[PDB]
Amino acid sequence: TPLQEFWHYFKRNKGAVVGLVYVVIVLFIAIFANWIAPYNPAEQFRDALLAPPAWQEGGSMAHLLGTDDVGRDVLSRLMYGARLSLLVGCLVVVLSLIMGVILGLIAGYFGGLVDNIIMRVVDIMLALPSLLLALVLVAIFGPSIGNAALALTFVALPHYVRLTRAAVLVEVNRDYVTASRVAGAGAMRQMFINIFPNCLAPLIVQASLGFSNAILDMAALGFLGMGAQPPTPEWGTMLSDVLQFAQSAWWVVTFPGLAILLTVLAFNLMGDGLRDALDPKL
Amino acid sequence: LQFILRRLGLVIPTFIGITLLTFAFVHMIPGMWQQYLHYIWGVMHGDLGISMKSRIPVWEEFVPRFQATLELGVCAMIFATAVGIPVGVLAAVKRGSIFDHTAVGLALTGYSMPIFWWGMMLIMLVSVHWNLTPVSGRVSDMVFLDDSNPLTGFMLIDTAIWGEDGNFIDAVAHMILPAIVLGTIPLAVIVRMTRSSMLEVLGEDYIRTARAKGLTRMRVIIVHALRNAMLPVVTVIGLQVGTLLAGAILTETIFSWPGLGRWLIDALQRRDYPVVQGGVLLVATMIILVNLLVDLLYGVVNPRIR
Amino acid sequence: QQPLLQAIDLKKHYPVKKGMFAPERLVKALDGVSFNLERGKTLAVVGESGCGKSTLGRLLTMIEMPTGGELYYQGQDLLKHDPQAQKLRRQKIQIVFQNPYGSLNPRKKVGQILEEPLLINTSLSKEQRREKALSMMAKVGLKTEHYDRYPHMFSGGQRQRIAIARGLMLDPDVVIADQPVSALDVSVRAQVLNLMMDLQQELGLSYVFISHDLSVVEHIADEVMVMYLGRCVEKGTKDQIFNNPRHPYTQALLSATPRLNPDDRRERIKLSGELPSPLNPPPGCAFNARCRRRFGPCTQLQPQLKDYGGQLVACFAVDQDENPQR
Amino acid sequence: LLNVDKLSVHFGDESAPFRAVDRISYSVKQGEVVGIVGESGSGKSVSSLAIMGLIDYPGRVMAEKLEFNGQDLQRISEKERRNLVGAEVAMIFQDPMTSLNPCYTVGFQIMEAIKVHQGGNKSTRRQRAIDLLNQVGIPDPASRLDVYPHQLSGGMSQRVMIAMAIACRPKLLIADQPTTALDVTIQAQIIELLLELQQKENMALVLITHDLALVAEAAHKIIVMYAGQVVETGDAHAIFHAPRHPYTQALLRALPEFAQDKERLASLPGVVPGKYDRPNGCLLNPRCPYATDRCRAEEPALNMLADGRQSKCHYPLDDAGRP
Ligand SMILES: Nc1ncnc2c1ncn2[C@@H]1O[C@H](COP(=O)(O)OP(=O)(O)OP(O)(O)=S)[C@@H](O)[C@H]1O
Ligand code: SF4
Ligand code: SF4
Repeated sequence: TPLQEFWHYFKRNKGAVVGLVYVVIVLFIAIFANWIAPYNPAEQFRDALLAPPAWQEGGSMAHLLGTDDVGRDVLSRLMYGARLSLLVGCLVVVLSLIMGVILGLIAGYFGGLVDNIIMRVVDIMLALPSLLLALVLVAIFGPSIGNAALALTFVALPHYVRLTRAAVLVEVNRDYVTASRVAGAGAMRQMFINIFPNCLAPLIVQASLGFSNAILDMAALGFLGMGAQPPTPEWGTMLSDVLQFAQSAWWVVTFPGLAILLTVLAFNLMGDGLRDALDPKL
Repeated sequence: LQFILRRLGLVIPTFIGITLLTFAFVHMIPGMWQQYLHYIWGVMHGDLGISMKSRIPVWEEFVPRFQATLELGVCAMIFATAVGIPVGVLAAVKRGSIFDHTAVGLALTGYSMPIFWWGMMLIMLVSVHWNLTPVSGRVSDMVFLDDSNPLTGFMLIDTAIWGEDGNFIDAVAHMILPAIVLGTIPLAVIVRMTRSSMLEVLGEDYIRTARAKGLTRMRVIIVHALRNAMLPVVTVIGLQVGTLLAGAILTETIFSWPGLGRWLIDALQRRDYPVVQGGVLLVATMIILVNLLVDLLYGVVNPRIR
Repeated sequence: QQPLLQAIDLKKHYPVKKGMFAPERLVKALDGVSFNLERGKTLAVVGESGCGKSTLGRLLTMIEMPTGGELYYQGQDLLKHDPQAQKLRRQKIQIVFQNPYGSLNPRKKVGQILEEPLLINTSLSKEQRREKALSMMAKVGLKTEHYDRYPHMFSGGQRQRIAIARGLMLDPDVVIADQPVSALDVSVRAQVLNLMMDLQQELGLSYVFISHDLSVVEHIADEVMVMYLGRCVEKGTKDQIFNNPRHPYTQALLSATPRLNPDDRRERIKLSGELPSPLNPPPGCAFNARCRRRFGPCTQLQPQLKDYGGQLVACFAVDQDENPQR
Repeated sequence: LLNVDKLSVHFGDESAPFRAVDRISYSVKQGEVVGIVGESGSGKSVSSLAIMGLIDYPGRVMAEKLEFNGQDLQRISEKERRNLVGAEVAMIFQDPMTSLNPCYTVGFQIMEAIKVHQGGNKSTRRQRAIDLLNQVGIPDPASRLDVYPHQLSGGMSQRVMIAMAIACRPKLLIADQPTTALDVTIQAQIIELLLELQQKENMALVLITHDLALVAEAAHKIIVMYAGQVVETGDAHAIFHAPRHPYTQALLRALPEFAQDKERLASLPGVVPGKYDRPNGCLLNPRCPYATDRCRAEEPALNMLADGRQSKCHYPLDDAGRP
């Protein structure tokens, strides 16, 4: 059965299973943050301002990963940040995948004027870097977590349109799509019942790169001030205006970036696992 | 002929679209047919607007930024191409070795890197703890040049041809961290694509013919495999050159670099829309010309197209 | 009485660009093919690559519209823009493709693949569709346990069996077979050929059997049509075309076909050059570049099919052999 | 010339290997044409790539003897193998379109083949390449040096492969299904070219193909492969008038040439044994119509027969076709 064959090959990539274990742990930390986090992410311990991690001489077990420049606990902020990072990445990937697959099937199946109109709009909105276009839209529409997520949803559509349109043109020339047309299948059946199940293998791997890019680009928007706003526990926002702490408080600079890097690396490890399992490569 | 004409026929509809959407931005967000003609006529005469804080014309602000971004982008792409290509070839040739697992492992770590944070880490290690390399700026505030000379505006050229003794190694020391930081995602993508390309090509029937002629393993790799495995590589390179500005907004901000990304993000934070509107047009323009150049390069190397 | 299927003057020209947008050349992939096919008979279409045999297959199963000519089933026209003609087009004429690996959807179960034709074209319930599909599997030599499996779980012969089984679901009476046994092994080939002859004798099917292998055609065919550069060059019953080939290309194609039995090994005649590209077709007769019998009219005119003792050949040298005044 | 003994080629783990070639033995004399006939999964192509050293990292090769021209291909150095491969043994492959490097012109690929073994200046090499393209029948050899592989037909691509293989005048040419992809007239042209080179240069030729009729016209000796094993050997006329192995008999009865107009063709039941499906005793036990309890216990020897032929059977067939 093909789902057990996929899982059998996914288990062969040891790095991909390490990625999946981390993603389940960070999802559990994201769901249960209210109960796991030792303090509220906006509460200020002004008696313990710039206190180092529990393993350094000025620190205590009261604050495992230390405090920031207003006395907030860094551990709790990192895991409420894990919650925001996964919710934005999930919303971006689902909406960009739905709208991009439909426009790519409509382009790749019907061809002609529809393919030309769709692909010229896609080539126009790829004339700028993804982050620069997201920054311009969030600066026209004001910086907020919602605005940043809608900008990231919009600038990601080109990749799903271009990939789906590329996969559909490789299937539409094949004898099984032709045999289905000789049997009388209409456009709706041809796209969604016959061609789409064959395009789904490329798309399952592209969603993992989408999660990685949504996390990197949301953290980039937050770092540049054009994203989640200053009181919020978002990981890029925690790195906005911290560079003066590189000498005095290394933990403020270090741990939000390990939380980003670790999470993006886990989705990228898992993605190359999906690639090894879905392609006839091994 | 025909390949160039077929690609120019897709660049022109894209450039018309970029110009129409920039006219819509300039009309809708202040700092039909007759107004569009008046706008593109002004842009063709260099009337891109006036920057609200400085009151300098947007083109007269731009040129120094473009040079200081191109100098950095060149060095970052030199690092990425020089180091990445040899490592991807060795990784594919030594498949399953400690070198392959390390090359794949480090490339995946670089491809997942938050650029802005990793430059703070290298400031913290290299510039604060070890104290080897300067934290900020394009050249030391010690360095000044007589403006009488025909200075190019590229510091690595200018400080070599017209600089005092010891100024050039300062202009290089300031370049090292920005070039390594900006070059890391490109390097990772070039290692990944060079490896996958080479493993694809090393499995082809013409490599079995090359072995069956009695060719040396080095000649099968460099002459037969790598010429074919370079075609895909060319493409990605093209892709990455377009994406370097994204990495430059993040890199230039932490290193306080004079540059086109720092100028754009400061304009977006100010709501200095005259700089954003002229800047996205010039950036867009550069990207599509770069893309066109690359694809002409690909259609010259590739015999199937030539 | 009208024949089961009749083609009159079929053509298919594809327009093409000579590295420039203006010059608008035609690729004459097929021009001037005509035949009558009777019920319970096999017409074999034979020739090398570039001869038009596969575009003829695509026209007859209505995958592509023709540029000209007529196509009648039992005396009524199949080329109309008419929703009443769909009930002939999809039910009565069906196709078996060349490639067993590309002609089955790899993400569908065999039951799904066989029931899709019935779901689109018929009123049958989910139970009745399964009963008809399992009966067709049993007719074609697949097991009842195979109904749940995906195409990748089957050998090339079992895949060509699913493809034959899908083709027969709507109860056809013409089946177009585009090189159906080319990829298969000797044994599997044998297997597959026995099945197609059993199905013809049982159900009454007529085959348009498009083939490069003349050994298989000498077994399965009743009538043979020989193709060169989009035109029919020789047409006749199997015994005429294999025991008395009159056209120079048929003689060359049979002389190039390898034969195991030493006594059947014909005089070797070896042709020069490549088969010419249809973007730049030769003037006059298409074979004049390769032919051993080149003669005055051959570079000036296209020949036409004429009856010379009960078989048709398009050749001026045969016309002079039968009419010495030519 | 070539002397293969107990040759085996394996894939996968040594506790349960896929035996793609399994203790085969054959010999080729200089000036002989040897056909290797088999179905899918027979190991025929693999046996020849093991002479060339083209079996790769997940595979293994072992033999009791593997001499070419008096040199043991199991124990010579990498340099000494490169001094045989292309110079004394050469090979042409199944697909004309994928087998030439698409980034280099035909003249570069032939002049490179000449350079690796014979050397010489540019002029000399170019002259010898024009000589070879004229020898394999290219219609204008001077302009065809400058074409890229995508500009060639399948027939011209295979003629370029023959010119590139024969460039150093080898003692043995291996042809792994050289004409499977080509039209019938182009197949006849290429095999009459190979047989003209074979006779004119006094060269050994190994034809590996599934087409019995094509080998019956071309070959002196035929070797029949099944499930990685040789099952019959003999002269190309005798082997198909009176077959000595049930497998070869079955193989002939499945050809549409071997029957009246529209009578049903015979065919063996079952499928060729893969890694997991492999029977004890004779590998034809599940399929052989003459199977007996001896065949289920014993692996049969490659029995030497009275007329000089061999068949891997406990009961070699008489002239009427019975055990
Ligand atoms: N879409 C097309 N546009 C232009 N020429 C075409 C097109 N499709 C097919 N041809 C040409 O049609 C000619 C006639 O032969 P085909 O109909 O393609 O069948 P065939 O080549 O004889 O059989 P094949 O090789 O097994 S598909 C070929 O030379 C093709 O190059
Ligand atoms: S018409 Fe002329 S060229 Fe054509 S086959 Fe006859 S003799 Fe040959
Ligand atoms: S040894 Fe027995 S099973 Fe094998 S081929 Fe001979 S008779 Fe058949």
